[PDB]
Amino acid sequence: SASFWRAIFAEFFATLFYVFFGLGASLRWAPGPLHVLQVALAFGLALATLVQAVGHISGAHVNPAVTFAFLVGSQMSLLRAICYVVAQLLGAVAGAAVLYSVTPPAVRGNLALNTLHPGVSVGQATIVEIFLTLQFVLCIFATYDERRNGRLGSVALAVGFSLTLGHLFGMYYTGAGMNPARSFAPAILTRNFTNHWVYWVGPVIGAGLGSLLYDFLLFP
Amino acid sequence: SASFWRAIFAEFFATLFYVFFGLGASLRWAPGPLHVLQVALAFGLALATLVQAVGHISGAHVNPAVTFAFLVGSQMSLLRAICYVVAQLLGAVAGAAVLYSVTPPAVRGNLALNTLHPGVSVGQATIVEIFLTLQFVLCIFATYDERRNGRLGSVALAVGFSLTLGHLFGMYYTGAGMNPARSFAPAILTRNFTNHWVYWVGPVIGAGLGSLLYDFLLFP
Amino acid sequence: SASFWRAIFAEFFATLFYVFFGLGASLRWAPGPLHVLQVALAFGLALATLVQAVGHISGAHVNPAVTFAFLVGSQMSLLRAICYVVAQLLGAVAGAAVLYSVTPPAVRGNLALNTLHPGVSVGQATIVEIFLTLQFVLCIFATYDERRNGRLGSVALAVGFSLTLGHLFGMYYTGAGMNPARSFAPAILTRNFTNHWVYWVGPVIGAGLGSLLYDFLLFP
Amino acid sequence: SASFWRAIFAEFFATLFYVFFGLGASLRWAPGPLHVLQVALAFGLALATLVQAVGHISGAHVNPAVTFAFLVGSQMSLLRAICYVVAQLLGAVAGAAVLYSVTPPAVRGNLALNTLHPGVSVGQATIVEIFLTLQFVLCIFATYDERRNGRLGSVALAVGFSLTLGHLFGMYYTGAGMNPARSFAPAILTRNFTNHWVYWVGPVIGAGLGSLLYDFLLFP
Amino acid sequence: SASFWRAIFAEFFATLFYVFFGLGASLRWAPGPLHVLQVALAFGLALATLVQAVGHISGAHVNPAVTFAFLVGSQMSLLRAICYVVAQLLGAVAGAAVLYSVTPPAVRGNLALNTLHPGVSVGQATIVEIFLTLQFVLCIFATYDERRNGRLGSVALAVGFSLTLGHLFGMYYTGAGMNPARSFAPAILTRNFTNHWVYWVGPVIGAGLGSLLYDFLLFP
Amino acid sequence: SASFWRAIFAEFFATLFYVFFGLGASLRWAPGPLHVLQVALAFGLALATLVQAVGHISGAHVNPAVTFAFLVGSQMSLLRAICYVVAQLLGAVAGAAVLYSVTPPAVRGNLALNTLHPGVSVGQATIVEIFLTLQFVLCIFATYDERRNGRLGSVALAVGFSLTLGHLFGMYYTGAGMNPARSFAPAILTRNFTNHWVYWVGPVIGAGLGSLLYDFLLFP
Amino acid sequence: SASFWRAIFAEFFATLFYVFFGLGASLRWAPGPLHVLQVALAFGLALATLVQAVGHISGAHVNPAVTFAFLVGSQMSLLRAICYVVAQLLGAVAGAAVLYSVTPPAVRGNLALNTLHPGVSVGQATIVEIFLTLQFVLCIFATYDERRNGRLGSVALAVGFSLTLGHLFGMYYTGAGMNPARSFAPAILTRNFTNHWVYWVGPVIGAGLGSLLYDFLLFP
Amino acid sequence: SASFWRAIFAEFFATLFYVFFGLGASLRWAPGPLHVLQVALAFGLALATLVQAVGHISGAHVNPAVTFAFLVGSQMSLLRAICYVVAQLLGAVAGAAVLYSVTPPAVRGNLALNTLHPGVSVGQATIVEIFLTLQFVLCIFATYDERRNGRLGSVALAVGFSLTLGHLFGMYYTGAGMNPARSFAPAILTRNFTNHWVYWVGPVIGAGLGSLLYDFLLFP
Ligand SMILES: CCCCCCCCCCCCC/C=C\[C@@H](O)[C@H](COP(=O)([O-])OCC[N+](C)(C)C)NC(=O)CCCCCCCCCCCCCCC
Ligand SMILES: CCCCCCCCCCCCC/C=C\[C@@H](O)[C@H](COP(=O)([O-])OCC[N+](C)(C)C)NC(=O)CCCCCCCCCCCCCCC
Ligand SMILES: CCCCCCCCCCCCC/C=C\[C@@H](O)[C@H](COP(=O)([O-])OCC[N+](C)(C)C)NC(=O)CCCCCCCCCCCCCCC
Ligand SMILES: CCCCCCCCCCCCC/C=C\[C@@H](O)[C@H](COP(=O)([O-])OCC[N+](C)(C)C)NC(=O)CCCCCCCCCCCCCCC
Ligand SMILES: CCCCCCCCCCCCC/C=C\[C@@H](O)[C@H](COP(=O)([O-])OCC[N+](C)(C)C)NC(=O)CCCCCCCCCCCCCCC
Ligand SMILES: CCCCCCCCCCCCC/C=C\[C@@H](O)[C@H](COP(=O)([O-])OCC[N+](C)(C)C)NC(=O)CCCCCCCCCCCCCCC
Repeated sequence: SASFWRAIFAEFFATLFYVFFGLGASLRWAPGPLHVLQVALAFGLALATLVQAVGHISGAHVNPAVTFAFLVGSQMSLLRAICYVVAQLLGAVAGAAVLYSVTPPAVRGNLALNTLHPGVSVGQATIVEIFLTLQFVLCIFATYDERRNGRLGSVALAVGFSLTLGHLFGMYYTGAGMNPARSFAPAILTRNFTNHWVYWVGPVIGAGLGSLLYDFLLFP
Repeated sequence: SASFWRAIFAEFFATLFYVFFGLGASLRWAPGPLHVLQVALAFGLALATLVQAVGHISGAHVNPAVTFAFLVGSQMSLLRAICYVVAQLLGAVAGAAVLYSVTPPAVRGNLALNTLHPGVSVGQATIVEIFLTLQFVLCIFATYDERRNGRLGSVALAVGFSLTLGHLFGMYYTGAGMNPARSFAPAILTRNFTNHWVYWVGPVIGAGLGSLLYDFLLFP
Repeated sequence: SASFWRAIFAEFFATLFYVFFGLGASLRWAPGPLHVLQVALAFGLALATLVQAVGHISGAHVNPAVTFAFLVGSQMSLLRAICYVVAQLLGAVAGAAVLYSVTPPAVRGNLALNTLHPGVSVGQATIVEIFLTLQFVLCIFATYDERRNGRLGSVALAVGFSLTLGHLFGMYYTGAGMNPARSFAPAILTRNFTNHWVYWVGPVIGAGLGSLLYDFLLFP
Repeated sequence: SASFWRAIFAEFFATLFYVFFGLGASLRWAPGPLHVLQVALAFGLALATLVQAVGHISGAHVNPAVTFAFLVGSQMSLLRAICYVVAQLLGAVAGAAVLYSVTPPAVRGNLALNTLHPGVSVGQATIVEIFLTLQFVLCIFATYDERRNGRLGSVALAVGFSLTLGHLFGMYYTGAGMNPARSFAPAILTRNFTNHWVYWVGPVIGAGLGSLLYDFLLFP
Repeated sequence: SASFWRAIFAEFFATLFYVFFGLGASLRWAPGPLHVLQVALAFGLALATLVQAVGHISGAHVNPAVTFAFLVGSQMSLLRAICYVVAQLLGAVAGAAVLYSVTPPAVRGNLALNTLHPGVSVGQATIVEIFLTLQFVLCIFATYDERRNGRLGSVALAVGFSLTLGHLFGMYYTGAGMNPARSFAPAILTRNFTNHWVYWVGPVIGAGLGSLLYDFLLFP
Repeated sequence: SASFWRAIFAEFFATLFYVFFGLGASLRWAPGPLHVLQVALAFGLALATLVQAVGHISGAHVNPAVTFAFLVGSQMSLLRAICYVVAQLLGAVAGAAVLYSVTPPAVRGNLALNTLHPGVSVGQATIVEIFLTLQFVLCIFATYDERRNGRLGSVALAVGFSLTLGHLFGMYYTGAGMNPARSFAPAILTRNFTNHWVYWVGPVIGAGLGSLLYDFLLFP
Repeated sequence: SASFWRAIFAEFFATLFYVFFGLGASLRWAPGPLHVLQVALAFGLALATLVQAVGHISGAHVNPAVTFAFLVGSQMSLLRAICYVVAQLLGAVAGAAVLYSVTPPAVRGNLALNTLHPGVSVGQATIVEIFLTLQFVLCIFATYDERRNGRLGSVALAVGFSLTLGHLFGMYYTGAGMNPARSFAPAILTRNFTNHWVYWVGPVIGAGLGSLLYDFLLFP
Repeated sequence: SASFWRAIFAEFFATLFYVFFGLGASLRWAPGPLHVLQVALAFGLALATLVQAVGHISGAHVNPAVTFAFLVGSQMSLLRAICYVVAQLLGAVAGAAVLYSVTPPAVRGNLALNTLHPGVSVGQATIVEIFLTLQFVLCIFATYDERRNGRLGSVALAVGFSLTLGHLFGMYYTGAGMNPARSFAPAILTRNFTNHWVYWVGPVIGAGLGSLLYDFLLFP
């Protein structure tokens, strides 16, 4: 099972770097010009380079929702799916842990914790997180799919830009927590789980809907 | 006709998400730093991920002008063209409806309504909207074309960047309403159709000119 | 000679739109947040969509320097090279003319005229314009080249990003006038040719050096 | 050995332009809106166009760490590795020298010198520089690798975006000196080597770890 | 009645300049950095210089609410109060008329029309306008009062800063229309009276409450 | 005791408006350009107009620390001091209550709650709050003092600018909570008293030190 | 005539410093956040400190228009008026000359030359400059007037804030050239007198109207 | 000599707070929007509140140059002048020491050290520092002077605004180090005395020239 564990470490390392570079760029070094575009591209380019790296071996899910979507899409065994989520959660905490150690406390903040924007209820926040992950999973499933007569497009860049779009929209509502592991890492390290179920229920449903809309309403 | 209706739902869903993520990022959460670059990339990355998703099944037109261009380009029957526009219009309203329900009223604004900039007449606004959609259709037609000895380039990223360019230029004039469905959704939900014909006449002509310049003056 | 004139109109139209969307985004609608990144991507995405459109028929030079480089690179007859430059110059003026007609006079400014930054001498400005066009031509020649065992990369996106890089650097010095036609259009329409030779000598030399460094010091 | 020296000049020229356009965009023409996103894309698009140019002949390492990684990865002889580093260091100094000559002294500053952010110790700065170069080398090694059944993606754009990500994160800590040559050029020309070993130890270790994690823990 | 009419022209001219310089600075020449602080000081310094000019002859009310407050405070006859309001309304329209003639149409906008912010109901907007004018009248009444043993403070600067405070707070809600004449001028010249009663009911009540809280609960 | 209770209502109303206009301007309507200067002037101009209004009757303390300082300075009986603090606390809650009712929930946030900046310990935060209130009380005591041969200066403007200075410095550390009532109002209405003792211990000590440094080390 | 020449040197020195600190702050060190508020306060605080310095001896006119207004107001002999204008013009050139020598050429620009904004005709620019100087002279005449029963207000701060208001409004139109000497200094040192008569005709008329409106329609 | 030492402690404490609040606001918490206006008002309002506090007892010099000017102006004995400078220097170090202890190391930076801007030579920097302190001393001497028939103006606000003007202009050149004590405090605590003589020679000469221009060329 050498090819199995190498993918688990790939999911561990890539999620570590995804959270490290993702949360790190999200750290408010400045209350100055709008960080939304910078952070959105950071998460996107982070996912783009990691899919380009470990995408051929683990799929570069780096997201319990994404792993949940392939589990729903019947493209991964239950066991491997639990293995990825643990590796993603364990890696996300590690990435935010190293980030906590290298970042000065004045700019660590709440470690880029996904908090609900004022005026955004948990019901509205859940729907936003559903649609954020729905399009994201839809893009992943349509991009990772090998069934098409055409042959064009970069996989890592298309999926990363879908994540960038999710942050260009969702950062104002929920901080764009389209990744339960990315949401779990600052919560576990700051002892703040306020409305944290939104960042699990939302993306998981959005992953399931994106896994279902594609498999039976877009490409049977 | 299973392959027919699946494309209609694809045009419905993708236009829904195109307007949801497009108008949502356009919502002025802040009168702060310039949102033009953020919104332009949002619309572009929104169209990029949707072409990457439903582009193989419906073409990912998500634009009555774009559907009008292929109708002019004789690459789609009249019936299917009317089906797409209804699906696009119905989907755009739905996307802006969900956006209205998840966005707090303080940041909904006019729901990112395409309004004419002061000092920009309806004649100047129409021309801007023509050239915005002309290059956009030109890019789509040159990108969706299968007739070339070369084999390179990502389809979804080229078309999305053409839409981004249109917003990098047209947002100052007309809000860059290169999509009558994207323009119809906030107008129907805010009861504001001021100069709304500009966002239909403009893109439709620009679509026809782009469909004609390509088919008979660029690639006969 | 049907295939000949269709490329001339392609060079005319694309340069028209290159200047229209390029200069238009460069128009200072606001002295607010830094426009450099917005304008740099605008010119780049403008060139990217135009190469994606008319690149298969005229090469999408839209630049007398670029046409000069292929003339130096012996990949185009003298006659066709003069035809392109006239079409580029004539198209650039037309693009800036339409832009002048659709843009309100309060935001037309000097029509995005390439002016030398204070403290930047004409000798320093020439060198900057040389290096701006040198890398730009180097990217074009390496990208348009068909001689390589590998097969990857998007042509239109690589060349457009090279132009974006040139504006990310050169806009502070000379406004990044890496295109004599783009520099000629506002000069002819504003009656301001101050230091205008810099935007011809600079890019032409940079085009020749880029055409020479590639053909005899990079890929013989 | 004609194919050998042509790669050395390629590493010399490309590093010259990498530092010229990289440091030049990093020059604080304005203490205004956040330059991080602009500079990050500048370095990335600079590396993207140079890989697109001289990548087929020298690999477009333009980085002693990257050359060190391939030396560790056993994909380059020791001799050629020393040749590249000298060409990179010599080219970086030349690029910053020309930049010094064309940039007015008021905006040269410290020539974009990689300085440690306050509150960031040399130990934290080293780790940040390790992870910056680790993912960067990981992306390069996974992208330059010819061993995969799939066939998609643009090489120059994936590696440049990895460098952009490194600056989107590392510019706040160390200025994102993921290139000892890019760090050596302003240090040698400003007589300021404060904490300069961090920008050599950091990237070199990060290059070795990225060269090792890929070759024996990701793709044996 | 020479001393009477000279005060009427003073109220006419000063309100003309108050609206001219007030609305003019409020004109969105740029969607860039936050204009709230600039506009708030503009209205304040406008009122400060006008009180310094015509304050000794008409009181420099330049506000139907302020004139209403002194009418409530029994410090002005009914007739003179109607004379001021007509002079203020007539002057405000004239000031916005000259501003319309000297400002290019691209930056006139809606002529700085006091519009209700999204999510701010007419009931909330009325209360904000009450408190804006309440403190403003309180400051005016306490400053114009001659009954105190102390002798210090600049009258024109204290009242202008109270108006500045009202815009520092109220511009986000209602545009800080603490002056029915300032609100009437763009409404009458743009044919837009949407929620215009809020900018009359609000300030008038706030003027009456400020005239009552001072005369019988602060200084009997 | 008519002159007694009228001062209590003055302390109630002015603190209500101080918190209403103070917290309201502090409400993050935009994560855009730096709000520090806007908020600092808002609190200052708020205190300036209120001292200009109710300063002759209650002293316009609107701050339990300021009332504590005069209690320490032996210029106010214990009873009246407790009366003011209750009126200030009761008024502050009322001001933030009305602000909560008129402000949309999307821009209410945490109601401008004084939170400690990351990296600022409670010991450092206390000292900052001491020095913020120390200079503030020093300015108040030196300004309210009637013992000097000179006769110049505006009282309300000098004290308000001292509060502005405190926010120009202290907003980055503790949000500049130089007023326990201003700090108590959002805490009691948001159920968040995290580190709230810092905003009481800090200002009270700073008030006592400022009351002591002036009375026995500056003006005996 | 010792008291005469000391006022001439006062007008020479103060205008020198008015232009030095005024134009210097207007020098675009950064195309970043809006400089209008910074420059407006700079000119205002510059005039405020100079009136506080040399106002008791020369009146601190530092403006040919202001000197023209007192010449119209019959408060100064013709001879002394010509003496001031020469001293102001000579001093303004000297102030901009020293500024030229101490400011690096990269940030000197056009030496803060009053240029007409695009879309602002010379007729509209003249009217703006009239109203800018009209209120400014009105404030000066009402502030320098000794005929009033009241006794309050700071002279230097009221006049400086009137100049600040003029720049808060006029900088977008004409750069707020309310001072022909301030407009003459960069024009004579840059050899650029384009539309320079606007900055003489405008302020002089505005000075005459302000000198007439005050003397015969405001305070006979 | 009780009245003597109380002024020394006043100069010690006020300079401590002047540097504490002055340098603290100058600390770059954010590389965002332009801090020049914020810092300029901070130093000004800091000096304004301190003159309002300890101005009646020590003069609130808080500046070795200002103390040097009164020593030149023959308004203070040599001994008292040395006493003030030691108290100012000792107090400045203490203020920056407390600031160092309360500010997190990530935002301490170089403790707001007055460094020369690139392209500004030590000769140009000296002249700028001369004119910065010259007008500042001129304002102080004209404001502290008791010889005038008029009676108006606030002393503390006029002098603080003169310091604000000096920072509105001088911060771009030298950081506006118009106070050798303010310049000495971060230099002694950061071990960085690069070009530190400029911040002593400059202000001292500017103080002497301002002390001489006033006493013998403005008010004999
Ligand atoms: C909060 C709690 C967190 C707890 C975190 C604990 C993480 C522990 C992770 C343990 C993973 C252990 C994996 C070990 C072996 C597996 O690979 C598994 C064993 O197989 P088997 O049953 O012995 O044989 C069947 C395979 N084959 C090919 C021989 C037929 N699969 C493989 O063979 C693949 C081997 C891949 C080896 C990669 C080794 C990397 C070592 C890096 C060391 C770095 C040290 C750094 C110190 C500072
Ligand atoms: C400031 C001064 C500016 C002056 C600008 C003047 C621009 C004038 C441009 C004139 C170009 C004229 C091109 C005419 C024909 C050429 O294509 C040339 C002729 O060839 P030949 O010698 O007759 O035959 C040998 C070819 N073949 C295939 C038949 C063997 N080549 C071709 O055949 C290719 C034909 C492509 C035709 C494209 C027609 C587009 C028409 C669009 C009209 C739009 C009107 C809009 C009004 C508002
Ligand atoms: C939309 C409709 C808008 C209509 C706007 C119409 C505005 C018309 C304003 C008319 C105001 C007329 C005021 C006329 C005289 C009053 O001063 C009134 C008369 O008094 P009485 O009954 O004759 O005598 C009892 C006074 N006394 C001292 C003699 C005992 N009071 C005075 O005496 C005060 C006189 C102040 C005169 C100021 C004259 C300024 C003239 C400026 C002309 C500018 C022309 C510009 C052309 C381009
Ligand atoms: C969370 C719990 C919050 C509880 C908040 C409760 C706040 C209740 C405040 C009650 C204050 C009551 C003050 C009443 C009278 C005092 O002025 C006190 C009595 O004196 P005495 O012992 O009867 O006579 C000795 C005085 N003299 C001159 C006659 C010799 N002092 C005075 O005389 C001064 C009178 C000042 C009266 C101001 C009346 C304002 C009324 C405004 C009503 C607004 C209603 C709005 C409804 C929507
Ligand atoms: C582009 C061409 C620019 C040309 C610029 C030329 C500027 C030349 C300015 C010359 C002003 C000359 C002023 C000379 C004297 C006047 O004060 C005039 C003479 O009066 P009178 O007729 O001799 O006597 C009747 C007066 N009293 C009291 C004695 C009864 N009035 C006075 O008395 C007031 C005297 C005030 C003297 C101030 C002297 C400052 C000297 C500063 C020197 C600095 C040198 C720096 C070198 C680097
Ligand atoms: C890096 C090296 C830094 C060294 C810093 C050392 C700073 C030391 C400062 C010492 C100042 C000593 C001042 C002592 C007394 C003077 O006031 C001097 C003596 O006069 P004389 O010769 O005894 O009598 C002639 C006066 N009279 C009226 C009685 C006729 N003048 C006075 O009388 C004015 C007295 C004012 C006293 C203010 C006492 C404040 C004490 C605050 C203590 C705070 C402790 C905090 C601990 C944490």
